[PDB]
Amino acid sequence: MTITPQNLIALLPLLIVGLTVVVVMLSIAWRRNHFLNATLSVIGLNAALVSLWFVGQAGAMDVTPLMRVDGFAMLYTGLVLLASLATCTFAYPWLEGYNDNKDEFYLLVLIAALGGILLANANHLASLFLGIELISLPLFGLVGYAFRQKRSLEASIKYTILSAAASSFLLFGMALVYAQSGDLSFVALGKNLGDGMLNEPLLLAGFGLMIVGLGFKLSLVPFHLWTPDVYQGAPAPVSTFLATASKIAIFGVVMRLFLYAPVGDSEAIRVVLAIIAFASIIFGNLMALSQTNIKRLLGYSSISHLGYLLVALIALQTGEMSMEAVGVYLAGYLFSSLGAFGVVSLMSSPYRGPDADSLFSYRGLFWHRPILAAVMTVMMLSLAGIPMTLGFIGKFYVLAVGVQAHLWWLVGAVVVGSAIGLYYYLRVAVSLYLHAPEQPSNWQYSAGGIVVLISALLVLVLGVWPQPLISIVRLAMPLM
Amino acid sequence: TSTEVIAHHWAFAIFLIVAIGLCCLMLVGGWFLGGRALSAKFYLVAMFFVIFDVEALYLFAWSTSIRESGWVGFVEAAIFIFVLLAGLVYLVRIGALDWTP
Amino acid sequence: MEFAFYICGLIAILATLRVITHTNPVHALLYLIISLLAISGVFFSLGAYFAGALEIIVYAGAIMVLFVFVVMMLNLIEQERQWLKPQVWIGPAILSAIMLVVIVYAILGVNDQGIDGTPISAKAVGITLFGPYVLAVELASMLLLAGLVVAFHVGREE
Amino acid sequence: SPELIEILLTILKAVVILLVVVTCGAFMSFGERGGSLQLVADMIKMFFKEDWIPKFSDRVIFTLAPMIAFTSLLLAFAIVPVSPGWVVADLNIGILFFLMMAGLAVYAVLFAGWSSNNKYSLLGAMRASAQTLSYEVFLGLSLMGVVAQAGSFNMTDIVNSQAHVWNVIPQFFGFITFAIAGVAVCHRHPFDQPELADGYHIEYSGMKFGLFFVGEYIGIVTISALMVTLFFGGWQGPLLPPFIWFALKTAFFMMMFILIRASLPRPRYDQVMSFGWKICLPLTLINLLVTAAVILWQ
Amino acid sequence: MIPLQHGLILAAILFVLGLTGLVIRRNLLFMLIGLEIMINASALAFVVAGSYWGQTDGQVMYILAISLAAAEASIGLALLLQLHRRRQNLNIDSVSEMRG
Ligand SMILES: CCCCCCCCCCCCCCCCCC(=O)OC[C@H](COP(=O)(O)OCCN)OC(=O)CCCCCCCCCCCCCCCCC
Ligand SMILES: CCCCCCCCCCCCCCCCCC(=O)OC[C@H](COP(=O)(O)OCCN)OC(=O)CCCCCCCCCCCCCCCCC
Ligand SMILES: CCCCCCCCCCCCCCCCCC(=O)OC[C@H](COP(=O)(O)OCCN)OC(=O)CCCCCCCCCCCCCCCCC
Ligand SMILES: CCCCCCCCCCCCCCCCCCCC
Ligand SMILES: CCCCCCCCCCCCCCCCCCCC
Ligand SMILES: CCCCCCCCCCCCCCCCCCCC
Repeated sequence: MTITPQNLIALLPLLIVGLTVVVVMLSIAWRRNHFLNATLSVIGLNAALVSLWFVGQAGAMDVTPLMRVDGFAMLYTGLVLLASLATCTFAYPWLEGYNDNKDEFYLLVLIAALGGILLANANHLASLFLGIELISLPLFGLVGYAFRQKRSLEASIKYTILSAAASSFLLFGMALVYAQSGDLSFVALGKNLGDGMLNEPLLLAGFGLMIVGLGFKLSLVPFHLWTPDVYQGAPAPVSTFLATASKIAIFGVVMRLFLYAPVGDSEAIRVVLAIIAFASIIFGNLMALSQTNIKRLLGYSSISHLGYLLVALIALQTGEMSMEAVGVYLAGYLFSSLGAFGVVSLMSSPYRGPDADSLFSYRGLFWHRPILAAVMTVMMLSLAGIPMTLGFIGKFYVLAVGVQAHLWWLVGAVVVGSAIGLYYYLRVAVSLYLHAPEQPSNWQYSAGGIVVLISALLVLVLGVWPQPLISIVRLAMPLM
Repeated sequence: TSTEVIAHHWAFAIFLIVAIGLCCLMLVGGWFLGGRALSAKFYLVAMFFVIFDVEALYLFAWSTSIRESGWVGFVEAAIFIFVLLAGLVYLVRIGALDWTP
Repeated sequence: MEFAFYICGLIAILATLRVITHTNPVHALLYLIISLLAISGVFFSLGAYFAGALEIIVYAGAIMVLFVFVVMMLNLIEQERQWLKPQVWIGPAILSAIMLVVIVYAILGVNDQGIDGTPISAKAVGITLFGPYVLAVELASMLLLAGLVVAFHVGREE
Repeated sequence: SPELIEILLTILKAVVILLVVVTCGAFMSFGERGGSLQLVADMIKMFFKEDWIPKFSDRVIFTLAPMIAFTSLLLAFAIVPVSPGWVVADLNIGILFFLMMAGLAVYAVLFAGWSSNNKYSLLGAMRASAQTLSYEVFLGLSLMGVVAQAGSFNMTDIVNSQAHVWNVIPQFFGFITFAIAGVAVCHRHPFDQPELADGYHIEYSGMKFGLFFVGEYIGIVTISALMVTLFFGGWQGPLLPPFIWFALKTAFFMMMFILIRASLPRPRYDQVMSFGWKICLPLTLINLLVTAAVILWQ
Repeated sequence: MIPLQHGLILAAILFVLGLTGLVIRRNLLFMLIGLEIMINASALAFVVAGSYWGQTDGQVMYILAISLAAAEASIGLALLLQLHRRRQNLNIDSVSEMRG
C-alpha cells in the first residue's frame, strides 16, 4: 500500500531521529562543538520519545508493505531510545577524555538508534535486513571509535569481520526463504504450504541461515565467542549500547518474525532454538565463573540472559503470556545492563588515551565511591535473579512460560545456570565490598551517576512492586 | 523473439568479438614482429566515489519512471537528495574533500 | 539465455576458485573483477537488466576499484603460502563442502517452474523502489551515510 | 532466406560502424597533429618497433592495461544510433551500458601504473584515477537529466524525444556537466596529465603506446557521438539525410574537443577535484530535481 | 527455461567459496575479499529468486545488498589501513591478545 497523511502520523520517531542526524551533521559542518552536538543528539532522542507518546495517541497501522506500528513497536522503540540516551550520557565524559573528533560518535549513535527503531517496527524481510545493517555498521564505527587503542582496534576488526559474515548468512537465508515463499512479508513466510507441509527443507534452511546471523547478533551459542573480546575491547558506552540496544532490537524483531510467520510453529526450528537456549544459558554461566574482567563477565552474562530470552521465545505459540514475558524481561535486562555497563563507563571515564590501560579493578570500590558500589551490587543481584529486583520478575515470567509450555529441560537449565550465576555475581559484589590494596567534578559525570541511580531505583521498585510495568507491557499488544 | 532482435543480438556479439580480436591481434602483431636487442587521501576519494555512486544508482532508478511515480515520488527523491547534499556539505566542511589543506 | 547463464556461472565459479587460493593481491582482485563480470552476465541472462548494469557499474566499477586502490597504496605471509598446504585447508574445505551439500539438499526438492527470462526493466524497479519501498530507499541512503562517516573516521591519515 | 540476409546485413552494418569508428580515432590522432599517409607511417613505425616489458614487472597486468584503454570506450560506442536503421545494439539499458564501460575504463590507468615497476608512474596513476573517479561520480547524473526528460534509458527513444526541442536548451547544466565529465573521463586536456609523480605511460612503448593513443581518440569519437545523440537531437534534420546531420554534428563536437585542447589552460589537481565534486555534483543533483519538478508540473 | 534450482546452487557454491576463503587466509585483505564474495553470492541468490517470480523485489533486495557491500567494503578497508599503519603487518593472528 501507499502512504497517507495518517501513515505519516504513524511514523514520527523515525523522522525525528533522521532529522536529528541531519541537524547534528550540519552543526558539525558548522563547527566542532562537543557540548552543542551532544545536546542536540539528546534533545532529538527525547523528542523521539515524545513522538512515541504522540503516536501512542494514534492507533496501530501498517505503514508500508515494510513497516507495522503497534504498541509492541512503541514499547521496543522506547527501550531502544532509552538505551541510546543512556549511551550518549555515558559517552560525554568518555568523549571529553578523547583527544580527537567527538561528535561523529553521536552521529553514529543516532544512526544506530534509527536502525533500532526500524527493527522495532519491521514487518518485512527487507526492513529486518536494513535495520540489522543500520544497527551493525554504526557499531563498526563505535566499537573502534578509539582505533588508535589496540584493544579497540582488535574489537572493531573482530566485530566488523564477524558481522559482515553473519549479514551474508542472514541475506542468503532471506534469499532462500524468498525463493520458496515468493513474498518477503512476515505473514507469508509459509502461507503457500498446507496440509502439514510446513517443514519444507528450503524454508527451514533459509531460516537456519537467518538463525545463524541473528544468533550471532544475539550472542547465542555457538555464535557467541565474539562477545567477550568485543565487549572488553569496545569503549564502555559503546559496550552499553551494544549489550542493551542491539540485542533488544534484534530480539524484538525476532519475536515478531516468529509470531507472524506460519513456519514459526514448526517443531524443527523449535527444537533447534531449544538446544541453542540450553547451550547459551549453560555455556555463558560456566564461562563467567573464573572471570576477573567485568566486561568479559558481562559478555558471558549477556549470553546467558539471551538464552533465557530464547526460552521465553520458544513458548510463543504454545502459550499466551510469552510476549508479555519477553517485554518484562527486556525491561528488567535493559535497566540492569544499563546500570552495570554504566558503572563500567563512569569508572573508565574520562578516556585516558590509546596507551593507558582501561582496567576496571572493581575490588574495594565502596571505600572510594560507595554509591556506585551499591548500584553495581544492585545490578549484580538483578542479573542473578534475586527476588528484590526486576531481574527476578523476568526470571519468574520466563519460568512460568516454560512451566506452562512444559519445557522442563529449559526450566532445569534456568535453575542450574542461575546457581552458577549466583556464584559469579555474588563474587563480583563481595569483591566490590572488599579492601583495595592501592589505587569527575563536572555535571555530565553526575548525569551518568543519576542515570545509574535511577535505573537501580527502577529495578528495585519494580522488584518489590512489579505491577505498573506488567500493566505497561500488557497493553502493548500488536495487530494479530 | 523477432528477426530484428536476433539480428541485433548477432550484430552486438560480432561487434564485441571484432573489437576484442582487433585489439588482441594489434598487440600480437606488435610483440611478434620487430627486432629484439601513498597518502590516505586516495582511499578516501575512492570511498566517496563508491558511496555517492550507490546513491547515484538510486537516482538512476528514480529518473526513468518520473511520469509513473507522481509528486509523491518527487518528495521521496527530495528527502533523498537533501540527505545526499547534507552528507556532501559535511564532507566539504570537515576537509574530507580538500586535497590541499 | 541458458547458454550465457551457464558459461557465466562456470566462469564465476572458476574465477572465485582462483581468487581464494591466489597469493598475489592484484591478481586475486583481477579474478574477482572477472567473477563480477560473469555474475553480471548471469543477471542479464535472467532478465534482471538493471541488476547486471549495477553489477558492472557499482560492484566492479566502484567497490573493486576501492580494493585495488587499497592494494596499490599498501605496496604489499605471502612467502610461506600457508593456505596451499593441505594441513591448513583440510578442515575448512570439508566444512564448507558439508555446508554446501546440506544447502543444495535443501535446494533440491522445491517447486521449480523455471525462469521465463522476461526482462524486468529498470523503470519497473524504479516504480517499485519509489512506490511501496519508501523506507528502504530513505534508510538505505541513511545506511550509506553511516558507512561514509565510519570509513572517514577510521581511514583518515592525520 | 530473407532472415539470413537480414542478419548478415545487420552484422555488416555493425562491422562498418566499428571500422569507421576505429579509423576515425586514428585519423583524428592525425587531425590533432595533405599528409594522409602520416597516420600509416606512425602506425607501422609502432607496429615494427621492438616491444619492451620491464624485467621486474608483471607481464599480464602490463599487457592488459592498453586493452582496457582501447576496448572500454570502443565498446561504449555500440549504443549510439547514427541514422534510422543504423544502430548496433538497441539496448534497453543504453546509457547504462555507456556507464558500465566508463566504470571499467579506470582499470587501464591503475593497471598501467602498478605494472610499470616505478613509484613515480604508480603515483601518477593513482592521481589520474582519483581525478577520473571524481568526474565519473557525476557523469551518470549529468545524463540522468536527459533520461528523466525522456523517461527511458533507450537512445532511439531519447532521439525521438528530441524531435521538437533539443535537450541542449532545457538540460544546459546537464550539457555542461556531461561535457566536462566526458572530457575528464577521457584523460585529455585540460585533464590530461595531473602529475615525485610522473606519467603512467612511461615504460610503455611501441604498439601498446599506440593502443593507449588510439583508445583515447576512439573515446573522443564515442563521447562526441553520444554528446550529439543525447543533447543535439541525434540524426534529426530538415533537409540533409540523417546520416549527414549526425556526421556534421559529431565532427562539430570533435573539432571543438580539439579546440578546447588547443585553447584552454590546465587547472591544478586540487582545483580539479574541488571543481568536480563541489560544483558539478550538487549542480547536477539540483538540475535533476528541478527537471523532475518541471516535468511533473507539465 | 532456466531453473531456479541451478541459480540457487550457483549462489550457494559462490557463498561457500567465499566462506572458506575467509577462513583459510591469515591476511586481512583476503578475509575482506571473501566477505565480498559471500555478500555478492547472497545478492545473486536474491536476484535469482526475484527473477523466478517475475517480481521487482529481487532487484530491490539486490540494490540493498550492494549498498551494504559498498559500505562494509569501505569500513573494512579503513580498518585494514589502520592495522597496516599501526602494526606494519596484516597478519590477523597477531591481533589476538584479548582472550580468556
Ligand atoms: C540431594 C540431591 C537432591 C537435591 C538436590 C538439591 C540441589 C540444590 C541444593 C544443593 C546445591 C549444591 C551446591 C554445591 C556447591 C556449592 C557452591 C560451593 O561450594 O562453592 C564454593 C566453590 C568456590 O571455592 P573456592 O575454592 O574459593 O574456588 C576457587 C577460587 N578461589 O565454588 C566453585 O567451585 C564453583 C561453584 C559454582 C556454582 C555452584 C555449583 C552449581 C551446580 C548446579 C547446582 C544445581 C543442582 C544440580 C544437581 C545437584 C545434585 C543433585
Ligand atoms: C565461447 C566459449 C567460452 C570461451 C571463453 C569465455 C568467453 C566469455 C563467455 C561468457 C560471455 C558470452 C556468453 C555467450 C553469449 C552469447 C549470446 C547469447 O547466448 O545470447 C542469449 C541472450 C540474448 O538475450 P535474450 O533476448 O534473452 O535471448 C534469449 C533467446 N531469445 O543473452 C542474454 O540474455 C545475455 C547475454 C550475456 C550477457 C552479456 C555478456 C556478458 C559477458 C561476461 C564476461 C565475463 C568475463 C569473461 C572473462 C574471460 C576470460 C576468463
Ligand atoms: C578482456 C575481455 C573481458 C571480457 C569481455 C567480454 C567477454 C565475452 C565476449 C563475447 C560476448 C558476446 C555477446 C553477448 C550477447 C550480446 C547481446 C546481449 O547481451 O543481449 C541480451 C540483452 C538484450 O536486451 P535488449 O536488446 O535491451 O532487450 C530486448 C530483449 N530481447 O542485452 C544485454 O543484456 C546487454 C547488456 C550486456 C552487454 C555486455 C557486453 C560486454 C560487457 C563486458 C565488457 C568487458 C570489457 C573488458 C574488461 C574491462 C576491465 C576488466
Ligand atoms: C536489596 C539490596 C541489598 C544490597 C544493598 C547494597 C548497598 C547498601 C548500602 C551500602 C552498605 C555498605 C555497607 C558496607 C559495610 C562494610 C563493613 C566492613 C567491616 C566489617
Ligand atoms: C550441564 C548442566 C545440565 C543441566 C540439566 C538440567 C536438567 C533438569 C531436569 C530436566 C528433566 C526433564 C524431564 C522431561 C520429561 C518429559 C516427559 C514427556 C512425556 C510425554
Ligand atoms: C497529487 C498531489 C499530491 C500532493 C502531496 C504529495 C506528497 C504527499 C505524500 C508525502 C509523503 C512523504 C514521505 C516522506 C518519508 C520520509 C522517510 C524518512 C525516514 C528517515
